[PDB]
Amino acid sequence: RRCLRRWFHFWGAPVTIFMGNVVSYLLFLLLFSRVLLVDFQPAPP
Amino acid sequence: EQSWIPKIFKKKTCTTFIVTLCQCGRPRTAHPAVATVWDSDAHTTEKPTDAYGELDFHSNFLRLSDRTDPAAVYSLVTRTWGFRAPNLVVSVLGGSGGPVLQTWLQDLLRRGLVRAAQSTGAWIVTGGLHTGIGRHVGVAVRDHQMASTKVVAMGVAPWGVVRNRDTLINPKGSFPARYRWRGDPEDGVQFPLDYNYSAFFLVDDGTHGCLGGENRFRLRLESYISQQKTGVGGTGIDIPVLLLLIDGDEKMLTRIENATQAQLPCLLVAGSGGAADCLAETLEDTLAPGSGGARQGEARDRIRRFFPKGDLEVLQAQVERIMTRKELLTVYSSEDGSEEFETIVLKALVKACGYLDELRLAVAWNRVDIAQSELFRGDIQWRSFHLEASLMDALLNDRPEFVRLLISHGLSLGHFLTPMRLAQLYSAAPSNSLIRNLLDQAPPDVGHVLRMLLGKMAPWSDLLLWALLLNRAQMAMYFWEMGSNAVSSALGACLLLRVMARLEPDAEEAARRKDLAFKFEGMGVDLFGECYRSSEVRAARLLLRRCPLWGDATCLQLAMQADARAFFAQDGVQSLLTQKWWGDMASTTPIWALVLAFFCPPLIYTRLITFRRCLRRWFHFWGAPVTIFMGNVVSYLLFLLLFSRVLLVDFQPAPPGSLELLLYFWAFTLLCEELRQGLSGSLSQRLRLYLADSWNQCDLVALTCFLLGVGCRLTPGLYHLGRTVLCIDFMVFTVRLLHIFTVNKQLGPKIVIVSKMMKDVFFFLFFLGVWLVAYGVATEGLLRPRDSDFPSILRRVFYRPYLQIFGQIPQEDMDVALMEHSNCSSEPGFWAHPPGAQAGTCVSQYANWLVVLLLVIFLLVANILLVNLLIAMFSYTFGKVQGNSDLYWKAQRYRLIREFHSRPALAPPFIVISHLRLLLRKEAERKLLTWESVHKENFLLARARDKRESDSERLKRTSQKVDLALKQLGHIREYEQRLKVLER
Amino acid sequence: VDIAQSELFRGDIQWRSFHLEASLMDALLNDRPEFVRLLISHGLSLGHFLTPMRLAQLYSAAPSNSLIRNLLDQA
Amino acid sequence: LLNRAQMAMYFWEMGSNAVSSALGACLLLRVMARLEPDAEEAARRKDLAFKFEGMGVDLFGECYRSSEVRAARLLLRRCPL
Amino acid sequence: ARARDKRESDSERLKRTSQKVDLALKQLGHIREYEQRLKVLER
Repeated sequence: RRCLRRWFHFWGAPVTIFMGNVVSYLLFLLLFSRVLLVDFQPAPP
Repeated sequence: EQSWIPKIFKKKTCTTFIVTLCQCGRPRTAHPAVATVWDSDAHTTEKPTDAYGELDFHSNFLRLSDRTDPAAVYSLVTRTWGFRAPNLVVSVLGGSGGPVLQTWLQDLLRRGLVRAAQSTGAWIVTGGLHTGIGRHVGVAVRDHQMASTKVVAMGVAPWGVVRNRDTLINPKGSFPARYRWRGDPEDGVQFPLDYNYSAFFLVDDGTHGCLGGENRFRLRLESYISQQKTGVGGTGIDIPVLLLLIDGDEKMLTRIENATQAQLPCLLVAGSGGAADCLAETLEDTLAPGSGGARQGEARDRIRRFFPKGDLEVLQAQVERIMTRKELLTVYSSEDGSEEFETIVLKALVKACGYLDELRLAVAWNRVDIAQSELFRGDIQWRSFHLEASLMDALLNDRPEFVRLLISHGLSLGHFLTPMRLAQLYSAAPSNSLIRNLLDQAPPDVGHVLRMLLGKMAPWSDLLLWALLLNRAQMAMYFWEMGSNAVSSALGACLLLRVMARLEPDAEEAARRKDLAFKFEGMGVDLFGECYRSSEVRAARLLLRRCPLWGDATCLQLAMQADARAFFAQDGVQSLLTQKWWGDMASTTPIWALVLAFFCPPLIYTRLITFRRCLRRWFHFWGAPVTIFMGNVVSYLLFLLLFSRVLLVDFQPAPPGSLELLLYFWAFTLLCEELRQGLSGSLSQRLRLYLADSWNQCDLVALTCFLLGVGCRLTPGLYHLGRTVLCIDFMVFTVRLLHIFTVNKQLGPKIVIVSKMMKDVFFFLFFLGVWLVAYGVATEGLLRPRDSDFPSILRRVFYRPYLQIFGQIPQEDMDVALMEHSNCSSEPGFWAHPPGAQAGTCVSQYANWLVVLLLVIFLLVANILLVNLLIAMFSYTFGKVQGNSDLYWKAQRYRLIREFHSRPALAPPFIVISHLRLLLRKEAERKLLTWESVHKENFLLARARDKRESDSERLKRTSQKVDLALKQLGHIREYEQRLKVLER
Repeated sequence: VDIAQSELFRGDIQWRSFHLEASLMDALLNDRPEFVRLLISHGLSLGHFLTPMRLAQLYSAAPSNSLIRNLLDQA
Repeated sequence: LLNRAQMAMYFWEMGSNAVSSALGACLLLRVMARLEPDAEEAARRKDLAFKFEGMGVDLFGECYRSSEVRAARLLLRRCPL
Repeated sequence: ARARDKRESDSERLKRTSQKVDLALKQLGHIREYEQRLKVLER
């Protein structure tokens, strides 16, 4: 399918993989910060 | 590439056979089962060829039948095989009995023939075999090529004589080919192909070996090639084809007779041997007396040629037929080995033709020296049409050396250039070219093309325009030197080349146009510099004058639109711009003097400012761009002061007072002035250009927030939001003071450099942002404050670490040793109470030595390492971009000065009056051109003299002179030795 | 090289295929870049010249304790 | 392999693959330079490698400016030799 | 192009001029010997 080929072309490009990883890493740091500052407690995780 | 070759070219097989051994040469047993006197047409059948391909010893080869149309062959060589069209074809005949030739003969081939063929880009068509004259030509080509530090030679050989025919046979095609020319057996039945030749034509006649089967095809090919025209279609002359004969035999006299019947010049080498000197002596007889001359030919045939066929009258009859067309025959005068081949060829060609002209032949080849000698011949008189026809050939074929020489020999360009002549020149656009496509979209109709490119903005001017469009760099160079307008033409050429460079589909071509544009821009700089230093006043009149030929626009307009930064960077242009900046007042007027006159209008009539007469002086002062700039600067500062007073004091929730209404009216006139600039600077296209500029974007933002803020303050519930927008709005308005002061020479370059520094700032922010997140979160996580409110967390993570860079370190908020210990929190651990309000109610004491350590590391990395790194990057960037930024501002200076010239003289607070007024609504020139032209010739002469006196040119001239000494010395040695032997 | 150039340029003298082949090895083994260029330009077929026996001799020219020689010995 | 700089120069000019050969020659010379016991010889191999790398730069630059598309196909193509 | 640039370089032209001058000197020396011998023989 031409639509499927275009879909894989966009998400298979190195730049979009780089952008996807950068966005994911920033979200990971935000989750890490939220857990450390607030969600961390002596209670079980 | 190989698909159509078997389709059009037909190989020939024996088919029916007549005899064991057939008369066709094939074995009688080795024949098809279907198989008086053997006939090539009757006894053979035609099948698609199976030997086409490229040889590797790369050289091309092909198998073709004798009865083949030469037109298909010529198209294959010129287009498919990539060989260039020949400017000359030398058909080197020759029997050359014995593997070794006379020393002068081999000298003539290597020094006279091959050198001439390489110089004129000619073709050499001999038998493509390692025997006879073919080997001697091949070694001559190889010997010259090695010593030259490539000649194109074609070989026409009969199939059935080539050694190792089988390895070449491949019906699909053999693009790589393996051949063996070092075969151990040595027999005269078959010969190998010569490795020096570039292309081969294995003519097939269904024979397993014979000589002379390719003569019919070879003669047809030479005759057809002589019918083609040299270069750019039919404009050029017919391709000259001549036959060179060395020695020979009885069969070769038949070849000469056939060539003359085909109207082909023949060049006979005197003293070569039999079948060549026989015709040379016959030509030497010329108008021999009738008595005692008839028997001379018969005796000469027996004397020169071999005894067989001498008694037979066919030889004498054939020679008699040869002399019937003796106008085509010339004899190579030995002249003790003249080796001056090209001149003898020219004499042979012009004599044979009896239209073709000697000058056209020189233009057809790339030999300027031949044309120089022909033109310098005082005895020969040249007609006007002789120069006119030759000049077109140089112009169409892009020969800059010839057109310069032809013009210098008293050629009237005015009568030469005609609309029919001009149409042919523009028809020379090569295939898919930018000019060709524009002409197709657009009689040449060139005027329509120029208007679309430039946008509405003398034979020499037309030729310069033609050369620029076709990207003939050297031709455009020559035409500019002979033009009347030069400074405007140089800038106009730059605009045309640069705008067409943006439209170039090929990146390689666009580089050439940009390269040529840089040359034209430089010469406009050098020429104006020479003109300026002689007379500043006359040079100024040159720039502001309107050149009617280009667009009736000044040179400054052309330079500004062509982005000629180098043209604006010279002192002459900058000094003129400063003079236009000050208007009628002198450029040396002190700034403080201008300020005093501005505040005191009566002072302008006194003598402190140097320039109805009183009314004219009044309008001169207030109409000058500098006073308009000063009036706008003073008005803008007053606007900011009024804006500040309204914001800080006069702003109230009550309906607007008198001062606020004045501010609204003041801002309204500012919007009108900004709108007026955008309108006059294609409504849709103008709006796109206006929004593109970054400075216009901030201006649009500034007025947008003002409209939003004013609306909010009038709404009863949005008073607080109204002030907040205006407070930010004042920031945008104050920033615009930088844009206003871009014109000033002291602050202009510096403001432009600041923009180039933004890349370094963004890197510092990214590095600082990463470090702030890492340190801020870790410190907050270790402290674990009990407030933990989201705004409070953000402040302690980003705001507090940020302020520590600038010396605000709250030790009492992060150090346990400073705060007091308390049991505030019920959660297990040890806690201390910070004294700060936003530091949190309590913080953990568990590992505060790490919190202190992190602060030490943070201060080192941020306050020292990061800040000092940015200083290093700022210093490096400032040094790099200093030169380019200065050039950019200098180019931009003219646009800013011109903009202030069109602005109303009234201040923005009073500009509503001017806006309302805007609504409801020679012999000296020729002398200036002559003065410009005189400086151009002096500038060009100095450039030529410097090149001639350059060390490289003296070395070149000494080398050539030494060559002439060597030729003279060698002649002396030969002459002295011969004379000494003769006198002994 | 000039002597070889004059000898090769002599049109009267005819050179056999093995005459060029034997000479070309001598230039190759003795590291004479000027000669091999000249010999190749005079219609020498490199395809027939290079043989595994011919190739073996070329690699045998590694000078005494050389890096290639030690690697060949280990191989 | 025998570090004949001028001979390796001539053979590269007559070869079919040139851009790949120039880079391949650089890899071979540099890797064998690391294995050289003599420091003087290792310098000569590194010197010859720099010459081959430059010509690969000059040759590709000439190829690129004529046709970017064809030059691109040259780099990503696999050289079997 | 590389070969042509080297050939047209100033150093190469100087080298070629030097060799050509040498060939002139050899030719000139032969002329002097030949002219003197012929003049003596013809006298």
